[PDB]
Amino acid sequence: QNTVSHVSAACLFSEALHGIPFGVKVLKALAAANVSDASKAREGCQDAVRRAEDAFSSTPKVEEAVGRARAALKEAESAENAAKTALSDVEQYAANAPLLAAGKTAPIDDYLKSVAEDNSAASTARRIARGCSLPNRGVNSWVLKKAVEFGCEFFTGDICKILTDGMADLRAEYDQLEAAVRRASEARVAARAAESNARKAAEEAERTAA
Repeated sequence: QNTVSHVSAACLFSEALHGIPFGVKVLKALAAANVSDASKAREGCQDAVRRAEDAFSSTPKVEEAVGRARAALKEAESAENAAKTALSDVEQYAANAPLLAAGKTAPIDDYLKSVAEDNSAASTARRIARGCSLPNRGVNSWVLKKAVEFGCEFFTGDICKILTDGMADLRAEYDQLEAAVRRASEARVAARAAESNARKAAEEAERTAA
């Protein structure tokens, strides 16, 4: 089982697994940035509430605007906390997935060396095997799915079974990681949407008081 297609499949899988440590670092940073931005949005809501309160001091006619600002702050506070909870999830899954991936590289890389060093193997098969040392920093759940799919397309069913059964945990953890990252991003968008309403309330209050 050392045709060009077998080796191509194995190489994609190896570079995917070696890429995992790099990918998780990027995701953790995305989620952390999302929290930072969510907190900044909540701070902006706090400012908007202060502004509206001050306008209200001069003008009872902006009472509703203070209310809208306060409600928006409450929403931003909830979104901020949602972002922070999502970051904590990311951190857990980002610690878990690399442990699982690192433990799957040795058998794949042994296979690749076995072709690289096999004088009975076709030229291009050996070339691909020997050059297979570039981690795929773009790895994600989609790449891991394709990796399993290619293995199953080209290797025998017994190997497909071992590959499928054996990758399920990692793929589940990486899925959880991606979902947590999405939750962090959505929370940040929600926080900023609250701040937009808060700011519009403050702006209205100030116009009315003027």
